[PDB]
Amino acid sequence: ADLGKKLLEAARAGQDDEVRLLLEHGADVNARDSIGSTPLHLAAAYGHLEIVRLLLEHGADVNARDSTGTTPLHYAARLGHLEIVRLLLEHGADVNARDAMGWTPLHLAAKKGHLEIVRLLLKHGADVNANDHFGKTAFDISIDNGNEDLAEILQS
Ligand SMILES: [Mg+2]
Ligand SMILES: [Mg+2]
Ligand SMILES: [Mg+2]
Ligand SMILES: [Mg+2]
Repeated sequence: ADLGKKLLEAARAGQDDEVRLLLEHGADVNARDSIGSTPLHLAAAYGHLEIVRLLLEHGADVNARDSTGTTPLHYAARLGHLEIVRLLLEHGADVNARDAMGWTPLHLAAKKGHLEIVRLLLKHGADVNANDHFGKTAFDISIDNGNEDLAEILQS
């Protein structure tokens, strides 16, 4: 296989030394799979913090979008990986990126009940008044979902 297909595979699987190698030997850091996912997307999704650091150090596009408009920060926020959320934000991730449904990382964290993530996104400039395409804010999702603590952080 092409260096980029391997990198995607390695990233998803958490193979740190294999990702480290591929990058040192010129694999496309932003290689795309069938749905537009990059290595970064996959590492952020599957919780591979070390691979996220490696990728970012080798110039990964921190704000890459897949076919659904989903960024690595959306995945890290949705799936609860607070230390990856922190790292991505420190590397210039777009805190208010909207996916195809209009959801920001904040909306995704609110949907999934991730409080410490909500608190960290709000700390780095998340737009608490952002409406998704359904016309709802992160708060409204909290109410519908039924999350008292999160409903509460969102309205301080
Ligand atoms: Mg991002
Ligand atoms: Mg983003
Ligand atoms: Mg946000
Ligand atoms: Mg927001």
